[PDB]
Amino acid sequence: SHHWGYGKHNGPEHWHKDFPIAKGERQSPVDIDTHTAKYDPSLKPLSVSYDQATSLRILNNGHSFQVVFDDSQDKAVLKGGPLDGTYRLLQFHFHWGSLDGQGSEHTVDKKKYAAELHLVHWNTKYGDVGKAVQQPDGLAVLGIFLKVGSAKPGLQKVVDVLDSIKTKGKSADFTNFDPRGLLPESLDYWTYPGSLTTPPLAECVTWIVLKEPISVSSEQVVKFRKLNFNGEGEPEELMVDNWRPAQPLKNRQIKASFK
Ligand SMILES: [Zn+2]
Repeated sequence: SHHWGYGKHNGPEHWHKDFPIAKGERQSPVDIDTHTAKYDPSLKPLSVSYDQATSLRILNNGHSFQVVFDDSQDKAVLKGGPLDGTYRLLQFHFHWGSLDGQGSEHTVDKKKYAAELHLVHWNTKYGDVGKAVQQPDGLAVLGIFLKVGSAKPGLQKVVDVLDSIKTKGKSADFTNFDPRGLLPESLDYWTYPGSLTTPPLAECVTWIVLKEPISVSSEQVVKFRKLNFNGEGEPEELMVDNWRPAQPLKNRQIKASFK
């Protein structure tokens, strides 16, 4: 135990000691009970504007890998849906399992998906992400489920560089990556107020979870599972099962954009 992770001695059941908000009133992820979520005709269609996105780097950050974007202008922005104002894309990352029957953070009628993609955006009215994480409407995370079947062609560029970032601290140039290639057809979604799913567990996120999963191939997710939690020179621990389980809903309402 010590610095946080996903292991027996430092995983999700330990996080509350360093981050007491772990037991807070609006923690994430949650189970999405599809029959209880209420269709809200007042919600808007989600506006996902990624045409001008500028990817920078790909990084193994010890807990996942992330692709980072230039967020110094309104290039790649999320608006509409449940959101007021404009949210800039900062990065995306994934959570995944050791086997295909677990890996997602959100669940749908208790179903776990093989993985979950998070595209993290911050509200421009707070000026920078560090300020945004201190606000209840600071961040919008677009969550997308992954199931195993056919390959996702738009993911392959990511998959093919993972061998260059095997261990914690490694990064690589990752320019000209188009995150539109990671999106499903439909933008139908569920939304609720929640939190970051990792330390610091800040209660600053409007969650937007797409109903339609993307399909990835077994070869694609196998390459995720070859990443290491450990740094180079340390005992090899596969980066798998880097997901937080569902947390209590606590009288929050999950709303559906669709009937
Ligand atoms: Zn995440």
